[PDB]
Amino acid sequence: PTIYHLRKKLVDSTDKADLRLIYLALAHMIKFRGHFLIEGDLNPDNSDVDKLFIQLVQTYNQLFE
DNA sequence: ATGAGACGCTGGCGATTAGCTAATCGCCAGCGTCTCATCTTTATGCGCC
Repeated sequence: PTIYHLRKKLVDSTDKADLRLIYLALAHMIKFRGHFLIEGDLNPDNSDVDKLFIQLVQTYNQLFE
């Protein structure tokens, strides 16, 4: 129904899909790339505020007694 | 040694037939961001030919 279904499908599955669909996904990504405001790369960690915030509190507690 | 010259309802209707700018007012107008640097310039504050 959307392009993101094909996106998620091609991202997860490692099966040989049609070349036109692969082209559509890649060209759609290029046509709407995103901002370059954040330097480096954000590898998908916990992806939740809770876990990383707990880690933050852990670092703050071990840093300052 | 005879046989030409002298020429109409229109105007006033209807009724087709055909064709055209203009005056009044309302609507409604591509726009969204960020980064980066870059220079200026201003308010105040300090010096005598």
